[PDB]
Amino acid sequence: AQRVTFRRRNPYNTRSNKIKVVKTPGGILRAQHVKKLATRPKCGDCGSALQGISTLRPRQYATVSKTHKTVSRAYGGSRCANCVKERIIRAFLIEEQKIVKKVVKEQTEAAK
Amino acid sequence: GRVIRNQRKGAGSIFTSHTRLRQGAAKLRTLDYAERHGYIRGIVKQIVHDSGRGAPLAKVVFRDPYKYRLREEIFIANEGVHTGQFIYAGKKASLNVGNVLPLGSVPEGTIVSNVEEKPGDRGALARASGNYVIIIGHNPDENKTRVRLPSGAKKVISSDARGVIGVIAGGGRVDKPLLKAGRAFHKYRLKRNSWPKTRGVAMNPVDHPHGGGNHQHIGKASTISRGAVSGQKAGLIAARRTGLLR
Amino acid sequence: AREITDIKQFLELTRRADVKTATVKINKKLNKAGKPFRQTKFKVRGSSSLYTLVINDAGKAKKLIQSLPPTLKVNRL
Amino acid sequence: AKRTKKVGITGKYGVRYGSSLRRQVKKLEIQQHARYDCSFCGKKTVKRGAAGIWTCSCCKKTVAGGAYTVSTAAAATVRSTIRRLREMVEA
Amino acid sequence: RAHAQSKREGRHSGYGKRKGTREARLPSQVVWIRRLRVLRRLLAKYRDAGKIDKHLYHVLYKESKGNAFKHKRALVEHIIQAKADAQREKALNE
Amino acid sequence: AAQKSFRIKQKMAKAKKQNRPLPQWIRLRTNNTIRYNAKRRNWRRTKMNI
RNA sequence: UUCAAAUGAGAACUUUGAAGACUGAAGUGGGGAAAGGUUCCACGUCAACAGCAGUUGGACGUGGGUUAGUCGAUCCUAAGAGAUGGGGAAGCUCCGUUUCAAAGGCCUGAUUUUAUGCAGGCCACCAUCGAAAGGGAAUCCGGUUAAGAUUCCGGAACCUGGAUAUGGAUUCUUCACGGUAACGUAACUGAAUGUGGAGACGUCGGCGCGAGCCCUGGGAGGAGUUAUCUUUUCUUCUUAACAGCUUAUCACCCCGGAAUUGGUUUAUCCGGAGAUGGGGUCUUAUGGCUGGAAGAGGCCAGCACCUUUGCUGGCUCCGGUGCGCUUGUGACGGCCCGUGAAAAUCCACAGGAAGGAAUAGUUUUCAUGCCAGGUCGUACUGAUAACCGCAGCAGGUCUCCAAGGUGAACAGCCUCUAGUUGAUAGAAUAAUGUAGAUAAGGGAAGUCGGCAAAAUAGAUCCGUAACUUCGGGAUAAGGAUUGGCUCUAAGGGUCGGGUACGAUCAACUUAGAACUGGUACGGACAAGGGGAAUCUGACUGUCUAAUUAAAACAUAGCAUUGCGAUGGUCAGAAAGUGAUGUUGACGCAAU
RNA sequence: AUGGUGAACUAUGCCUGAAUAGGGUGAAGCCAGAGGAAACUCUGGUGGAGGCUCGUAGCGGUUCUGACGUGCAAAUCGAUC
Repeated sequence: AQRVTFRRRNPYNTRSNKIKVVKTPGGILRAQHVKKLATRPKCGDCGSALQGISTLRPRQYATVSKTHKTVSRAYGGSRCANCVKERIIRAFLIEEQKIVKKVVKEQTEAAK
Repeated sequence: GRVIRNQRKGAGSIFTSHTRLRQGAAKLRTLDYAERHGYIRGIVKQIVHDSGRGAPLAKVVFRDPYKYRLREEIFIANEGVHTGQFIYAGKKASLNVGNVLPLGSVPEGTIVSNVEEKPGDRGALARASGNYVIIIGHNPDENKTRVRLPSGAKKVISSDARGVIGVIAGGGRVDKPLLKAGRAFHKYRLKRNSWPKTRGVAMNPVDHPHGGGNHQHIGKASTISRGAVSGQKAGLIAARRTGLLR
Repeated sequence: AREITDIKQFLELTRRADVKTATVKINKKLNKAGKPFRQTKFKVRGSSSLYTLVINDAGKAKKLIQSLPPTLKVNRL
Repeated sequence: AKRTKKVGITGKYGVRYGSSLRRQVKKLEIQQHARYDCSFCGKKTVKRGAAGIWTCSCCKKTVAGGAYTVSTAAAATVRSTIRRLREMVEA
Repeated sequence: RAHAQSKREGRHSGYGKRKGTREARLPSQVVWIRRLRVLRRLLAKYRDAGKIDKHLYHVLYKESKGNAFKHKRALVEHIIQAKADAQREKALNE
Repeated sequence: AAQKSFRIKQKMAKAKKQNRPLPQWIRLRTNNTIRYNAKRRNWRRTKMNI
């Protein structure tokens, strides 16, 4: 049957102003302001949240070791590893067929 | 008297456009060397919804010729484009939906949209959804082209004016009854303050030329001279005929 | 606000030269279900942190207290 | 259990708006909420997100199209007319 | 505590003691959810236990999403009767 | 207004220090015309308008 | 409201106790925003003020009181405002905001005459202002005052800017290894440049999981009742930021390869584009144990005693439950001619500029250690007397927390925690009033007119017409039951079976039957009157604030009209000028 | 007539925030059964749409032509809506 207030001068229920209700050691309920949740980083290609990265707020990554912010593939903390699997396939087989095109332009000289 | 409601839109205070959610100005690419001597390829990254407009937009990402980077631009999306499509742009490009060519490079009877009035204005004509112009003929000397504007007017433009192949997406839009005053409210909040419209009949002799009288009626002809003057003009303006068609 | 597990690692921080003071807390608890025992904690104060070692077997806890360095000024209980 | 007889999807509008208008909307809103085959992935995932934009949830292709339906009427005869003029010059 | 201990035996429950509608009191959705989560989850233990095979499971699973099933006991008399339909027809063909 | 600007708070403090009556020894002075403090302000009577 | 006591010269009104009540947690409580400005607090005093009184006071005289690296501002941008360059204007000044502009300072190489010349390359975003509710670096518990605290005290953390030292790691394969893979880890080089993520976003609906609250059983204490009954009724058993370790939906990898198609959600979506199945990776909101941290806080008992007061022991434990309530969150679904901010800021990746191992050379994104963290705000009310209404005015004014019962319910009524008991009083009970009730018989005969009052009312079962745009009309109209007690029935769970049954735990739901009574039972509260037509506007919606809420305005729908930009409609005094227009006929403008 | 001051009230658009018990009706979409040659129709579920509906807080201001009308109030109070 206890009731509790804001601990700050913002009376209003806005997005930053959230409250959690905490039982202190001194027996009383008291409100606790909570910070907005962290979003997982996204693949810049497929958009699916790319696993292995720690989910923090933006400036809380400046405080963290580099193993949290990365994986050990090429394009580690950036693309989702199935978007890296493709662009290796696509880089090899496009510049594969692209060699076959440049011999035909030598043959089309001597064939005509 | 008073200053009437259509005279009151010029000073543009609460009548300006509601611009917040708009992705940008949809234009074609600046006319450069690579496009007028050859073609340059982008790909369409995502085709997306623009607020206040009726037709979707596409974002195609080109490669800057003279500096290392990407540049992405806003095209009004023709119907049939899809993300992952190569979009070719230039004089030597090919005739396929979404490729922007000069108009001199396409045969007569070709359906293009977002065509330019003059070369390098980055698009004018037929930008609304479902519209297109047809190319009905050429004039290879003193170069021009004969095209049919979506209204049915026949205009003659330069042959260096680009245009993008196909019909603009968002066709069929006005087929659907709007059904309630709410859905017309959500339409014009993203456009401008035009709505709702009080009939000038229903207001006072100050508010309008149609106002006053112990009955609701106009009292003089509702067709006004083109040579009318500021604020006299309300009603059907300089009409050649009037009344239901037969 | 940290905890140490190995006894040896605790013997290091006591010499780490940032540690001016320590303390020994005695807590009487019980284990398993039935019977009690005497539990002690050693709290060494760093500059930026407070380390503690928990000794639940009193056969070890006495050999440790004598082993504390003489410079470290200990507040017992 | 078919429930309603005539009105179908427009039963949400109740008795209001008049029978024609409610029947003329029932024409389109069965098109815009319908589920279409996907010309790329080979499944039918395609649904409308907004006027003009049609999104596959399988192959993640987005496809521009008609407002209330995938392929507009006057469009399918543009990509044939464009297919014909292309071959005209290359044949 | 005595007023609530009287209800636990059913007292003060009658029609003159009811004010809100039979849904407001106990919504009919929550009852269906309970019915089905109980049915839907009893099939999953039989399939795992080998006393029903995934061909008959997949049949009963979709009957339960319609009804033909009054409660947990009717389904268990149903399986036993349905399962016994697999024995006879096989045995008769043998 | 419970969270303030310094130029306002500096003007509250000037009005707090004019808020007292005459000191008595002023009346005793030769040729004194002054009787009482005629500019006394009160938070129940006149609001100072910032 | 009342009694008594205390103060005083004086008490319906001040203070304490004793009663009696009330607001009832959508408060008459506990806090803030705008606004006020000292109203806060202490002592004195009672001329005036408090529309009676006054020893009391938001009054009067004198004083004291607001403590920050973490809370705000400060910073960023929004919608807009506004210099500069230019351009008008007799001029006050106007346009415009990157514009017809020679609009600027960086990264280090070249220097070991000395510091920065000369060097290549760059990057073209080119003022500023604009939010105490948006974005955002970081603080918690306990104690403390007459009045201040996330600021003071004690303890436990954290962030940022800067300096360098130690340990580890790496290096002879100069710039690490492991796992098939998802990826792992204490570390584990990286310039110009480029790209990607975060910041960063609508709403509704049910479903899941959490936190506080609610309910509640065993046990350890304290209080209230006891004429009788009651293993009884009430109350205390509490656990912060932070740190380390393990944990889960969704996502993913490997193996294998599916018809007898299987999996599967409350909600039918998924699979040869590789499903079920077997085994793994991952995020860590959240929960779990350990450190904080019992030494704190609380509740009990025992001793001393003008003081100051301490001292002294003990216990501070183990559990259950849910369509419960409040808020957070996750995965799904619905809706749109509506798809629901920007930026600073921070990070990763691509690239390879350079710089450096062998007699020894780095790395401050691993550990530990070291130094500094400024300026203004901080009191109190936030309203039936601190704001605005000439005032101590029944008006007006944005917001958070929210206990038990009854019940569908955040309705009404009643209570627990906290808060008041303030509004001039006393005696009498005329008329007429104002507010609230009741009436024999009749049942609008009253009146411009059923105005006003009454009747109806909740739920369960039975039953429902013309007409209709087939959606409705429909709670149509109308009928029957309802308390109490004692029973019967149906609905769930956890659990062991060699490769049919038993047991235990725990719910508010429905239906049925006997008995029962002054026929009473939605017992107070709460709670539609219904039907046959006519004129009129389709509907929802809006308007004369303070005599009109309408049949008027609006609307969808219908139709007409101008307009292809060198343009349509409009603005400006002018203009190197502006709105539609971040526009293009499925558009804009005028009806 | 000239030169100045006002959107703290109110009017309307924008930007960025916040606010809203409990019930009734039960649309698409979906599941099982029944009929039949078919197109499909009929029953039982499931779901939870609407400028739907009853009704609190909220916003209004219909009737009493109530109270008040040198008022509490230069627009308020009660019941009704």
